[PDB]
Amino acid sequence: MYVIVDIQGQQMKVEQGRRLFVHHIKDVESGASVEFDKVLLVDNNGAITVGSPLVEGAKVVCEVLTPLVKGDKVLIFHKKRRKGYRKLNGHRQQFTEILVKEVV
Amino acid sequence: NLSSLKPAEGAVKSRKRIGRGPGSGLGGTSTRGHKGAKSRSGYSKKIGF
Amino acid sequence: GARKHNSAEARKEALKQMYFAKLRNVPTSPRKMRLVADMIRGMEVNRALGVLKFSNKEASARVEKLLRSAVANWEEKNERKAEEGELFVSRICVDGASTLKRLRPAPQGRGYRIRKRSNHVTIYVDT
Amino acid sequence: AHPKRRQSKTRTAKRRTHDKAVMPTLAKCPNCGAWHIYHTVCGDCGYYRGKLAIEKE
Amino acid sequence: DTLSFKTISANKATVTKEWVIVDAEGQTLGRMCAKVAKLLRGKYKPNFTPHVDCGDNVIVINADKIVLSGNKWDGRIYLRHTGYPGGQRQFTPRDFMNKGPEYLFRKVVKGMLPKNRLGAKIIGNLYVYAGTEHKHEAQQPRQLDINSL
Amino acid sequence: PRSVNHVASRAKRKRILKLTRGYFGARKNVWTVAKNTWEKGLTYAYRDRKSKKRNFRALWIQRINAAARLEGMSYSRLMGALHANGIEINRKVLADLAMNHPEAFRAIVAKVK
RNA sequence: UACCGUGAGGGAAAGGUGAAAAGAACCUCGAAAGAGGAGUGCAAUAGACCCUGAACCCGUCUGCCUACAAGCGGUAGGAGCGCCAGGUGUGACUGCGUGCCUUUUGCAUAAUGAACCUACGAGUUACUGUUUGUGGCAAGGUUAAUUGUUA
RNA sequence: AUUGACCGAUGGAGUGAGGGCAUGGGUGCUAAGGUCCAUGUCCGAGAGGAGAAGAAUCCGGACCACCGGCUAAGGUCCCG
RNA sequence: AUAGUAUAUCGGUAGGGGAGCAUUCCAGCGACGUAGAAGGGAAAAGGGCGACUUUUUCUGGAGUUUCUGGAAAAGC
Ligand SMILES: [K+]
Ligand SMILES: [K+]
Ligand SMILES: [K+]
Ligand SMILES: [K+]
Ligand SMILES: [Mg+2]
Ligand SMILES: [Mg+2]
Ligand SMILES: [Mg+2]
Ligand SMILES: [Mg+2]
Ligand SMILES: [Mg+2]
Ligand SMILES: [Mg+2]
Ligand SMILES: [Mg+2]
Ligand SMILES: [Mg+2]
Ligand SMILES: [Mg+2]
Ligand SMILES: [Mg+2]
Ligand SMILES: [Mg+2]
Ligand SMILES: [Mg+2]
Ligand SMILES: [Mg+2]
Ligand SMILES: [Mg+2]
Ligand SMILES: [Mg+2]
Ligand SMILES: [Mg+2]
Ligand SMILES: [Mg+2]
Ligand SMILES: [Mg+2]
Ligand SMILES: [Mg+2]
Ligand SMILES: [Mg+2]
Ligand SMILES: [Mg+2]
Ligand SMILES: [Mg+2]
Ligand SMILES: [Mg+2]
Ligand SMILES: [Mg+2]
Ligand SMILES: [Mg+2]
Ligand SMILES: [Mg+2]
Ligand SMILES: [Mg+2]
Ligand SMILES: [Mg+2]
Ligand SMILES: [Mg+2]
Ligand SMILES: [Mg+2]
Ligand SMILES: [Mg+2]
Ligand code: NA
Ligand code: NA
Ligand code: NA
Ligand SMILES: [Zn+2]
Repeated sequence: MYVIVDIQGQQMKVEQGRRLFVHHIKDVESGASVEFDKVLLVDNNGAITVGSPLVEGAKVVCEVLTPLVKGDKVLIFHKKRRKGYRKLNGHRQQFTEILVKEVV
Repeated sequence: NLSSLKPAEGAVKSRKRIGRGPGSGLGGTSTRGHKGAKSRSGYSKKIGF
Repeated sequence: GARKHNSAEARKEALKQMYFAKLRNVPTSPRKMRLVADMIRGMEVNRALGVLKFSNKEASARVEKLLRSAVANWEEKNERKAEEGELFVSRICVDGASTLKRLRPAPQGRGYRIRKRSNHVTIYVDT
Repeated sequence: AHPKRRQSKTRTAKRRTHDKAVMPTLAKCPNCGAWHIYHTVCGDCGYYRGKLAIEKE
Repeated sequence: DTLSFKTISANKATVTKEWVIVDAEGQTLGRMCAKVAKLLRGKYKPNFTPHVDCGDNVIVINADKIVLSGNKWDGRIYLRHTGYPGGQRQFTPRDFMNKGPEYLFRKVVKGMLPKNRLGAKIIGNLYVYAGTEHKHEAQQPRQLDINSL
Repeated sequence: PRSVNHVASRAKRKRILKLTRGYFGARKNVWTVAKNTWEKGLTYAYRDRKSKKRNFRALWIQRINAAARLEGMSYSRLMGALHANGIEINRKVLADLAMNHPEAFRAIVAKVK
């Protein structure tokens, strides 16, 4: 089976043992568990359950792997030609690595 | 104790340095505006004028 | 402290398997010399000697005598006279050497610079 | 009259596509076995077309 | 650090590329060509990828019976230039029909296609015939009612 | 004392010239040409990060349009039926379902049709 | 000093082998220039223009791409192929995109400016005021020239 | 009612070549991408979207990231 | 920025204000180096953000440097 669930404002396909990268979760340590009860569609080999608001009974439980994973560095450049204005900053996005255990 | 000297907070300050690039906010025209008498080297105010 | 001695020992052991000859500071322009190097690149040595001997370019006579040296270096490092049809030019390159600057007068008192260029030539041979 | 711009490396090298040294037209001498230019007298032996032409001392 | 859920692009080894035969027996020229262009582009494929050739090869038959409305056959002026001074020339849709259907359809379908290298390739996937007779039975062309599009 | 930052001044140039590898001609290695080209490229990237979200939503909608039309429904009517029924599946998920799992997409259509 | 000027006069560039010359006997190819060896030496890719040895600029080789294709040359996507377990080189095809500086009401501007690289290059110091951040002493605060002791 | 937007003292400035549009006018020919004033506004010093491509017309004020969603002006045959 | 995490705010030329990095040398407490310093080539990784920093390996063959404070021939 696979499911679509809204984890941290993002809808993802989830299967048992996937190691998904999601937006950074605050106040977690490696090995902690997290629940996600926002299943929109369930597709277990032939029969589809479409959630109107939600599937209402489906959820996924994940084991946190890495509390803090940093995305690649992106250079943010602003410039207005012939005016002298110029600035350059660096950005890294923050993620959390989770391993899906059960698709209950 | 010559290895750990410290002055009082807010007692020393760095000096202004102009004409050294855009990021400082003091480069290019170096706080002088664009043209006219006041922008030139050697301008001084005529006190009574 | 023996580091540069150990770096240099490996450099010398590899040179025993490389057969080559060099021409340094030839007083002619590198671009014209390159025209000759493209002609004999990757060509059997016996055929290249005749090609260089009857070439209409003046740079060929210098190169012909350097190929003869490269073959002789091969036989010294291999301990036998080379066969016929055996060796060939496996590598050749021309590099610009140091320039001699001169003056040539021009009208109305002006003077221009003349460059008298030089080049280096290196040839490798292989069986 | 004047170049508006310097030529790039690519443009200069593209023009030089047709700058080639001409190879000699060589033949082997049936007498000497040496290379000589076709339709000329062999400078080594002096022969030409099977006959002696320049008896060299 | 990376993207887990990602959108997949079709490539040369994953596209469908079917053969279809359509019928121009009584269709308006520009309205039928607007649909043929969608077919060649792959706008009807759920795996549509804009940088790859994913559409269907199209065969048009009975193209000599296309219909143009109004006073368009000898009222619509085309313009072109030879490149010589005083070199502008005029021609009409009927002037193309004399050459053949494949010379009017190709011009009309072109101009409804992307103006790039990919569009130049996919116009070659169109084959236009006057009569009902063609030779592609080795490709097993499928039948499609253009009115169903 | 006399202060000249030879090594530091030259290191700033060398770091940027690693970023201009792969450019055409003098734009890859000549300092004032290359730095000009690199700075212009950074302005494109800020604008193109935004346009990425526009281009990918347009591609999701096009694929959804083709899949819906194979089931007798246009994109505008299918979307109107989903929003009427409270279904909150986003366009990225639906397009993926349209392309790679056509049987699940057909169940969403059969729920609102 | 060289060099320039009739003359008064003007006026450069140019440091570094190695601890020690031990500064390369002798052989090979060459008419000999040059090299390949040998030998000295910690090191000769320290070989005389010799410590280190960057850029612009110039070659050879290897990998990928390129002869139906049209614009500031990148940027965001994206197959295939080649190397070393998901990193790296390349980039078929697609979207968007008229350099930079200065001066201007306003510049892709056919307004100014630069061949390129390396190096050089432009708000500094003294004194006298004034405002302010931080301190000492406080109805008082502070010495100037100079003098004594020591060194 | 109002994120506080006003004033005094005192340290530091820049500016004193403006421009388009709408409205009320003078001048001009009820000409000018003209010129001179007044009231707003925008460009100047402002990116994004529509208008094929346009400094100031229409929508809209960019802290950074996102392969999420709703809309504005304007649109929904194809290029799009 | 205000209140002590909450509310607001964060497009910018002339121009005003705040906080930092690198460079040369000095004082102090201390470290590193022929078992390989500085410099030069390559690669990898870091930083509320950045000016920049760190590590590995090749070359190189003798000097170099952390922190706190101080002074400028202090950045194209
Ligand atoms: K070198
Ligand atoms: K081609
Ligand atoms: K001019
Ligand atoms: K030093
Ligand atoms: Mg400013
Ligand atoms: Mg400037
Ligand atoms: Mg100026
Ligand atoms: Mg002025
Ligand atoms: Mg002024
Ligand atoms: Mg003066
Ligand atoms: Mg010469
Ligand atoms: Mg000759
Ligand atoms: Mg004369
Ligand atoms: Mg030529
Ligand atoms: Mg060395
Ligand atoms: Mg040296
Ligand atoms: Mg063609
Ligand atoms: Mg003007
Ligand atoms: Mg101005
Ligand atoms: Mg413009
Ligand atoms: Mg031009
Ligand atoms: Mg001027
Ligand atoms: Mg010029
Ligand atoms: Mg110009
Ligand atoms: Mg320049
Ligand atoms: Mg210059
Ligand atoms: Mg005035
Ligand atoms: Mg005025
Ligand atoms: Mg006017
Ligand atoms: Mg008027
Ligand atoms: Mg005027
Ligand atoms: Mg404004
Ligand atoms: Mg804002
Ligand atoms: Mg701001
Ligand atoms: Mg300086
Ligand atoms: Na300025
Ligand atoms: Na080493
Ligand atoms: Na410099
Ligand atoms: Zn003969």
